[PDB]
Amino acid sequence: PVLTQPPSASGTPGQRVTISCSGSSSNIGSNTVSWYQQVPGTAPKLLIYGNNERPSGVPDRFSGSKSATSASLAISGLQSEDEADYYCAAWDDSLNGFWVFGGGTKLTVLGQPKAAPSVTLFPPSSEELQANKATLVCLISDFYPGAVTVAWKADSSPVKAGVETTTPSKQSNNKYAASSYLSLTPEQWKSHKSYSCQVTHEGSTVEKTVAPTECS
Amino acid sequence: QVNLRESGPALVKPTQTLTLTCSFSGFSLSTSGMSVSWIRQPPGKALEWLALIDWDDDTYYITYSSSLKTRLTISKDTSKSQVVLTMTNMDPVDTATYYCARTLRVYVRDFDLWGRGTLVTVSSASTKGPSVFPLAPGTAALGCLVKDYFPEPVTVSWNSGALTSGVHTFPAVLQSSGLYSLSSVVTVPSSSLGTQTYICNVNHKPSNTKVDKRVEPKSCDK
Repeated sequence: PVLTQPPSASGTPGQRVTISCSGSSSNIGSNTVSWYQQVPGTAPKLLIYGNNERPSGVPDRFSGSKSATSASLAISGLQSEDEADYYCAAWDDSLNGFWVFGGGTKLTVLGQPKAAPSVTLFPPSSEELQANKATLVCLISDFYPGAVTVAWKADSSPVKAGVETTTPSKQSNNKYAASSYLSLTPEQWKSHKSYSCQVTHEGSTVEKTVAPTECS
Repeated sequence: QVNLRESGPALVKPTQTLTLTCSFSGFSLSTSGMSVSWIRQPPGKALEWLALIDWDDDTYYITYSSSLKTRLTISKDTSKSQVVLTMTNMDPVDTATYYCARTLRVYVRDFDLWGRGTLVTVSSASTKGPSVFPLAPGTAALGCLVKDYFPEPVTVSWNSGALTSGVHTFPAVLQSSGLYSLSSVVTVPSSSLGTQTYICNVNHKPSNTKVDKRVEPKSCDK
């Protein structure tokens, strides 16, 4: 047996939303449903138990219900911090007995104020250059929603290779972070007078620039 | 203090056996009738329950999933407040974060306390420790680049944990080579650069490597 949840859900701040979890007689139909909140990258936490009980510390806007073979989590007044994945779970007495988790629901809180990214760009360190490598590091933080695109320039020309960029990831403050790395040979690094990282977020593009230096 | 924490190897080779240990303390007067489960989560995928053992009774339970059911063992050592998961014939698809979690007895069942999780990578590639480079600086940003390590994870502190405000350690990039790199940056008032020492402390437990790197002013600062 499996528990079925919608893959995604959404609402705007202050809205009331519900997330469903469909099961069978041998799990939800005959056992207590619980729910778990998880920010990707960190451990889940118990959110609702015993179908409709709230663990100590969980805000009053969270509630649960169950009828027949379906259970529902209600969030009454969406807040920014509620962006997370939500899982339901129940014990199942069939076969030899086993726990089942649903597939999870990713909840987005749309209609929030945009947060523009902070961008920091570092050139290769002298130590790395001495090791015959050159890495430019573009660090991108505090942005929402969680999507950016990065473009690199060498002088004023587009860079055509050597870039690796991470997927955005939630920070502890519910904004997002990402990083982009440009790998060059020391010779490539010294072959231009500047390099730029240009970060586009929701149609807005900012940039930082660094310049090789030489002290002979 | 209450705690529940997983430990074990960060890297295991395909076909070999993984042994993880869950240790707990600080709630001895709440253990009557409790059980402990192991639950895993591949990157970007759902939670998956693996096994449960009862603490006071002799019963245990294992998932029925066909690709797991013959490979899983769960056991307990009450003299140490530990529960052990043993998983045989590991495969790269078993790469995941492995959690232990507690169910208290109060038929109300749930997972009310979870460990922080332990990352397990299944690969034939060898462990490789990081090379750390300084990222020299109203405010200034300075940091450390932690290059070319395997497997995850790496942790970074600053000034032996003493400095926490303004710190930001970024998730790692996975290179085509199969190695990871990450960066950690701290934002500080510009004027503190001359009055404060900044040292990043990098820990790569999988390779038993620790690195302290002092971040100095930029040389050839033109």
